[PDB]
Amino acid sequence: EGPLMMNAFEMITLSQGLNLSALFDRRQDFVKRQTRFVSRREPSEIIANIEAVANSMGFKSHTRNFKTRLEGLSSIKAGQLAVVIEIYEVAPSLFMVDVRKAAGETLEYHKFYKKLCSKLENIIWR
Amino acid sequence: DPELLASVTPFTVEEVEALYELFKKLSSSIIDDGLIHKEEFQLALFRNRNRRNLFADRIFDVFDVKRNGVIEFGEFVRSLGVFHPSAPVHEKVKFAFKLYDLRQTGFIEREELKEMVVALLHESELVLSEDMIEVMVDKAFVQADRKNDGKIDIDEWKDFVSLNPSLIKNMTLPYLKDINRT
Ligand SMILES: [Ca+2]
Ligand SMILES: [Ca+2]
Repeated sequence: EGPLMMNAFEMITLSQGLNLSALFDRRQDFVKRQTRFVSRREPSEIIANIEAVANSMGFKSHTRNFKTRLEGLSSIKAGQLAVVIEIYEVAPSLFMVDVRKAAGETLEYHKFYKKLCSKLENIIWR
Repeated sequence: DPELLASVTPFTVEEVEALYELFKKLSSSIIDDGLIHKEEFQLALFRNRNRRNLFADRIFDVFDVKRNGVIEFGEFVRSLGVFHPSAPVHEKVKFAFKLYDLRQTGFIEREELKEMVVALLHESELVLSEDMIEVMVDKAFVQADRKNDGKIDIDEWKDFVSLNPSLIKNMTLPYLKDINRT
């Protein structure tokens, strides 16, 4: 058992250029940071590492199938971030980790993603 | 005109008129002229009027049916009709095909897939070797190129999408039904 397969045509559908949801936004004060990286480590190990870092950062984590849901345990609303993370195999030893905001403030989300990645700089591939 | 537009699209009169409110927003952000130009479009999608992107250029170009460098309200509504939950799926399939045929060759060329894959990586700020990108391009292309001839044609694309319908996931905006309330 492993992450879902994502072929090149599937990967390109990730582009902010191809998804027109953004034209329908009412409030958008901020610019989207790119919240994705690639890795070569075994998928179950990627997951365990993401779960460990998130736990130490004050997040409750629930994983089903190389898809993780993170919820902030902060008692302060701005810290009540929800995040989903999924891993896809884009090539036989290459996995993309796609991080998405399910709920919460954009600026807090960006701060989160920066901190996450600095804790995981080992698993991140060139 | 809202009645004419509603009759050539899956939209109703009340929906076209709701879309006009949106168009007024999008088309007035830089030059208030009742048209959307490239920079206004980049601003709506990226919140950065100066951010260039291959896929946005391709979307813009396909929206611009009059080939006049801008998106008028008519062009805007006719093309969005394709993203309606109720548009026929084959229209969705052929719109995506048109996007990916970067240089209007009538096919999705192998180097057109490659250029898209490189742009996606660039957009995401991901750094991969030429060899790695080749493996990724080759796997997808050999699978879509049914007839093994070196290009991807509309019927091959149609079959490819029938085997993985999520390939046209971007081709539905599933709330073009709830635009009145917006
Ligand atoms: Ca304008
Ligand atoms: Ca072919």
